[PDB]
Parts: sequence; structure tokens; C-alpha cells
Amino acid sequence: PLGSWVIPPISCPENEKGPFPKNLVQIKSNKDKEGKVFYSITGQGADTPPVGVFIIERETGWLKVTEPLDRERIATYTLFSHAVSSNGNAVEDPMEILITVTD
Amino acid sequence: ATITQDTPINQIFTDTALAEKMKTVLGKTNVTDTVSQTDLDQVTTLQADRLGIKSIDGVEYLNNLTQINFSNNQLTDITPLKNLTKLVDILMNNNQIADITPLANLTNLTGLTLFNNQITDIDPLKNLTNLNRLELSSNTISDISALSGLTSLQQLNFGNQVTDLKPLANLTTLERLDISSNKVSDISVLAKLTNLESLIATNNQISDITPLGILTNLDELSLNGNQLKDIGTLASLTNLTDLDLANNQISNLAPLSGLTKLTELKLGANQISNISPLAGLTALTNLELNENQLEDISPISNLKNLTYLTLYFNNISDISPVSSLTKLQRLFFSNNKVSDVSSLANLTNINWLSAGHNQISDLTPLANLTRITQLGLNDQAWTNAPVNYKANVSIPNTVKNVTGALIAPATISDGGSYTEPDITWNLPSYTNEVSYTFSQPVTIGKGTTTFSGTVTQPLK
Ligand SMILES: [Ca+2]
Ligand SMILES: [Ca+2]
Ligand SMILES: [Cl-]
Ligand SMILES: [Cl-]
Repeated sequence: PLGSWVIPPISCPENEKGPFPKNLVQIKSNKDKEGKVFYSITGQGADTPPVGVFIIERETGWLKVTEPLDRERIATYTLFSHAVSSNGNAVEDPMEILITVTD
Repeated sequence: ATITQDTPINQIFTDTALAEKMKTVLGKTNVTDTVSQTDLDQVTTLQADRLGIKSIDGVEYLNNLTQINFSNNQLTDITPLKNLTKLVDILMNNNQIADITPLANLTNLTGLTLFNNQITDIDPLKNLTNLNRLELSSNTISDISALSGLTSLQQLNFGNQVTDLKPLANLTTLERLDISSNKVSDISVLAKLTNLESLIATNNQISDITPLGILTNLDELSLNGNQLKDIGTLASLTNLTDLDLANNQISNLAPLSGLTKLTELKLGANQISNISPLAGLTALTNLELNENQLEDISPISNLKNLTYLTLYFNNISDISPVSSLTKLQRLFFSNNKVSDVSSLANLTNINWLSAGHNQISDLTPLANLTRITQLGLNDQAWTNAPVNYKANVSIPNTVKNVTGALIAPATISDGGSYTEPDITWNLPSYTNEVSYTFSQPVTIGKGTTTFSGTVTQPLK
């Protein structure tokens, strides 16, 4: 399942100040050496409620948070990153990603 | 805008989603329940994000609103906000707004969030002089002249067609600026913004960073994906803790040597061969050095606090300097020339180990790394020292699994055969080389991969 994913651990302090959206980490697949890779995310906080708290820039793999977080409301988020070619074909197995909300 | 008679909620708020929301807000039971202006006058805040609202018709009657959230909706027309002058904060990111003329007279605004819309013309923001937070990224703005009088701004972003940063000259209250993904090459105006603490300028066309020299309050800087080479100016920015210079043309790291507050440093996809200047950067927990020209990575042994390290796509044979980095949790070094991984047995905290496209033949030293959750060992390759050609030439299979057992070849060239431990050919004439491949799924701890590769045997 690792394949060619390159992903740093993701943590966001609660009550961050703007400007939003705030860059968290840049996700990458080393499959990008053989063709363009496009990134997406699914999961609670991404494509299901609360929708779009986290977003990813499909061409750069920049994962971003769109609003302040509150650790008491939601202390963690489980997302999945996806990497596809220009033709819609996955070049990686989806990677489960944990987002920890800190102080 | 005032209701003069008791009116059904859904006759005020014509959008189905907003009528449902207002019903709850106004403490009513049915969307057809009646309300008066005295009921509406009590609404001073509204959190109506993520509700599939297409129209805010009816909000004009909520005369006492000070703070609204309509982010992540389907809004286009925002005319009903025109006369709500008590508004101080608007969250309206991720809608389909093009026309922001209705915001023109909301002079008490201190926060305005409009990123991810379809805005080009920001002239209606020009009188909003009380703004301290303004977000305009992921729009199609090219002209930022309207920002020139917004002299209380502290936090600002915009995009994605801006080339001329001149209107920022007088916004010296700026502390956090994000100009990523514009068409900016000239950042000379930033030298005026001496209170900047955070500057994000990824994916631009910047080659000259001399304007940053006097921005000594900077603690966070990202110039990822520009045209940087000479980074001499960075030596002035001694308060930097987070620095991203990936995807540039940098070779000389000497300017970074005194930046000892750095805890995160990204230098991937540059032209680096010498990392001696990083030796004193002992507070680093994250370091990215992938896609460079590294061979001698010995200075890395100094970086004892590293928990995240990338080294993939370099020219590294000797990985042993990383074995000092006992706190490492994630290590990526695919696409190098590493064969001996025995020193990595010392990385007792490792969780992710990415080592494909090296020259690894023996997994045994890794056997006790049972906390691994992610693993990559595919597509190894190496060339053996030449052996003498002879018709019945034979070589030992050296490929060893984590269990200590040899892995039988997947394929063998020239009709060759295997009987553990020996691969034997039966050649009719001289041939310059023979070869074999292997492919073996393996799990260490919870990390699964295919340990695979190709072994070339030259024949003299
Ligand atoms: Ca809290
Ligand atoms: Ca103000
Ligand atoms: Cl509310
Ligand atoms: Cl990189």
C-alpha cells in the first residue's frame, strides 16, 4: 500500500488565525516521474460532513485547512489520499491519513 | 427592510434550505410559522454554512446581523447583504460569487473571507478600510489596486492572476501574507512590509529574494516552486522556524547555517551536493532533501531530533549517517544506490520505510522493526562483479528475505535454472551477460510491499 507515496504526518493546532486556507503538508506520489499525477481526498471533513474543512490542490498535492479547528468539538480526522493519471487510473492505492488537532 | 405584519418564515426566506435554518434560529416549529420584525431583530449572528443554500433572499430583514457564515453553499447573487451595515465578519468562501458590489458599503467589516469563488473585480472592497482579515485566493483576480487603502490589513491572500504587487506598498500592518499561485516575479514591494511574520509565495516566478532582507520578523517562509538560486539574503532572517525552498535551483546552503531556530526545512528538487552547512540546524524535526545531487550525507548525523526525512532520488551509496537519527519515524530514500541496510536496525521508532529502487539484497537486519506500518522495497537492481564465462556458469542466489530464507528467482535469463542456492546456465557459446529477477511480497510488522529486483551478471 505505500507504493510511491511520500507523506508527512499531519497535525494542525486549534484556533489558527488566517489567512485561510492554510497549507498543512504537500502530498506527493513518485509516480509523477512518469506522468502527471492528480490528487484528491475523501473522508469525514473532506467529501463527507463537515465537508471541505480539508481540501487538496489537485495538481500540487498541497493539503490545506479552510477554517479554524476546535479540538474539543473534533480532536481527529481520518482522510484518504488518492492519486490518479490524466486518464482517471489510480497510480497508488488510497492512503488512510490521520489528522490530529493539537493545542 | 422591515416586516410590518406577521409573515410566514418561508415567505421571507424563499430558499428552502435557508427557510429550514431560519425556522430553527427563530425558535419556530414549522417553516410556515409567522414571525414579526421584533423576532428578526433578535438575530445578530448566523452560522449557515454547508446547507446547500442557493439564495439569501430575506437576510436584508435581519438588520442587526454582525457576523455571518454562508461558506460552502451555492450562492451567486449576494444583493441582500447591501444594507446590513452592522456586519463586521463575513465567511463566504466556496460559493459561486462573481459580483461583490453588494459589499461596497459594509464599512464596519473587519473580516471578509471570499476564497474559492469566481471573483475578478475587487473594486467594491476599496472603501472597506476597517478590514484586518481578507481572503481572496482561488478567484481570478489580476488587479489589486482596490487593496491600496486597506491600511488595517493584518492577514491577506489573493489569486490567481496577479503580477503587480505595487498596491501593497502602504499596507505596513500586514503580518501574514499568501501570494501563492499568481504570476509574480517582482517582490520588491515586500521590503516595505516590515511587520511580516509569515510569507507564503509558492508557485510563482520569483528569482530575486533580496527584497526580504529587512523582513527580520519572518518566522515562516515558503518559496516552494520558484526560480531561486542565490539565497544569501536568507542569512538575515534569523527568526525563521519553518522554511520551504523546494522545487528551485539552489546549490549553496551556506546562508542557512546560522538559521538555528529552524524546525522544518524543505530543500527537495534543487541542485544540492553539499549539506555541511545544515550541520548546526539541530532543532530540525523535518528535513526534505530528495531530488538533489547528494552522495556524502555524513553531516546529517548531527540532526538528532529528526522525525521525518526524505533523501529519494539522489546518488547515495552509504545510508549509515541516517542510523544516528534514532527518533526517525518516516524515512524515504528510494532511487539511490544503497545495498547494506544493516545500520537501519538502529531506527527503533521507524513507522514508514521507503527504500525501493536501491541495491538491497538482504532484509534480515530489518527483522526486528515490528512497528513498521508502511514499507517499500520494490524494484531493486544491481550488477555483480564480472565472472568468467564458461558453458556451465553458475552463481549463488544472494536474495534473502527478512526470515533469513533465500528468495527463489522469479525468472532466469538464457533458459537458466535454480536449485537452492545456485543459479546455473548451460550456454552454447560466449555471451556477455546473464541475469535473473525476483519478486516476493513481504510484510514487516504491518508494512507490506513487494521485495523485487533485477540482478545483472557480466561474463568476461
Ligand atoms: Ca477548544
Ligand atoms: Ca479594523
Ligand atoms: Cl446560527
Ligand atoms: Cl520536493
